[PDB]
Amino acid sequence: QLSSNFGAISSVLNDILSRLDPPEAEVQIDRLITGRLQSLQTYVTQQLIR
Amino acid sequence: SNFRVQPTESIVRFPNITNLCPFGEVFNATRFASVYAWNRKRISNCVADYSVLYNSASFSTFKCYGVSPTKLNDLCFTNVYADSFVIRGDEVRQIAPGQTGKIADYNYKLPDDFTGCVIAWNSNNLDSKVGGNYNYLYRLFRKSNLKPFERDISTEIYQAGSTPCNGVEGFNCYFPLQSYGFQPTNGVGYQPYRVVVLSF
Amino acid sequence: HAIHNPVLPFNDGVYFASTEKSNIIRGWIFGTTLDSKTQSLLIVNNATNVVIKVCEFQFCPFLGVMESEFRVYSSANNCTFEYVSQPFLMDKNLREFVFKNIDGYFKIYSKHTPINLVRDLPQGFSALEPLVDLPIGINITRFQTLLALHRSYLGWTAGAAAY
Ligand SMILES: *[C@@H]1O[C@H](CO)[C@@H](O)[C@H](O)[C@H]1NC(C)=O
Ligand SMILES: *[C@@H]1O[C@H](CO)[C@@H](O)[C@H](O)[C@H]1NC(C)=O
Repeated sequence: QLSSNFGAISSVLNDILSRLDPPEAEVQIDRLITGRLQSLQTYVTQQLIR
Repeated sequence: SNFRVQPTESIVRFPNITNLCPFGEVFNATRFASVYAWNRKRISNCVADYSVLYNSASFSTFKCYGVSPTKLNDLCFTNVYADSFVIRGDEVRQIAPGQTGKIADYNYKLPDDFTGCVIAWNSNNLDSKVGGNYNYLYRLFRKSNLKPFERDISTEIYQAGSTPCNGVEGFNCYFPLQSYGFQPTNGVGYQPYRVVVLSF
Repeated sequence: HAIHNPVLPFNDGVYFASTEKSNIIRGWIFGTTLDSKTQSLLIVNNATNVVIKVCEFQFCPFLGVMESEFRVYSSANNCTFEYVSQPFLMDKNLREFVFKNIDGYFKIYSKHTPINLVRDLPQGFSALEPLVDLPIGINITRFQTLLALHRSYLGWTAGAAAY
């Protein structure tokens, strides 16, 4: 799941950090954070049920 | 807690070419073509300085879409594209991704995923004659919308009247090519402006 | 298979591939209306280099004994782009070309593999590679393939090239 955009302009943090200033990078970072959080929560719930 | 090993130093490796390639020729230039015959130029095999432009602040508009104008000094690009032409003083807003206007669907339009910068500055002295400048040409009549980065060259007569416009070559069948008028006798917004667009 | 070549509809990408012995088929022409009135593209690759121009050439055919090339074009008037570079072909042998045009950018894939010729088209496995990529920037809707009628000192060569 680490290769999904989730709506951002890319999938690698270092490209965003080397292409833009913080006021524009905040939104992409937020979208990525939300996606990865959702994936982790789903995995944990499945493990408990097993 | 967790433990990591911190770095010791940093290294940088870059190619080994040194040529001050013609950024001057595109900007320092004698005479640009018309809007509907925009010239496309190639920039390659360079060591290009970008902040050197910022030492001469005479451009009214300097906006960039997919990259900040200060991080250009530590990046490597390929296929640097330059487009230069001159338009009226109130079509500068129309030069943007996804706009509605005459030249927006008749002469020029950028895609919706642009990556580059647009620069515009005024020229009302070198490009104006008190008798009126009528050497700048543009299209006003066309039945179709063109795709981005597409050039149209056609001096044919528009089929405009309800009758076949083959023997009707005068009125009721308008020629699609018009020419502007630039004078030092009018105010702002009706004066020529120089535009350069860079694509990465 | 031509024995001693009109237009073929474009607009979905064209896969052109000859595999047999090839020293006859040389070039390709494109355009909206194939004439000297609207923008046209010409590509010539014969034995020494590649010559690419985008202009309104007079389509005057056979190519006898860099060689005699004025047959296809007479004069290039009022045009922008010119290009010359190293040739790609060589002089059994499968050659594959893919014509693409997106946003005005012209792609050309190439792939060459020496084989043994027993079938008109074998069952081999191929993966084409990108070689040349140019900013043509024009509107193309048909295409046509040249067949250079050489002179092997035989009043012309017995053309039997297949594609
Ligand atoms: C453009 O021309 C001016 C004229 O003095 C010159 O000073 C400048 O270096 C040139 N190049 C630019 C502005 O990039
Ligand atoms: C390209 O030319 C063909 C010629 O018939 C025309 O039908 C088509 O609309 C043209 N396309 C563009 C994008 O100009």
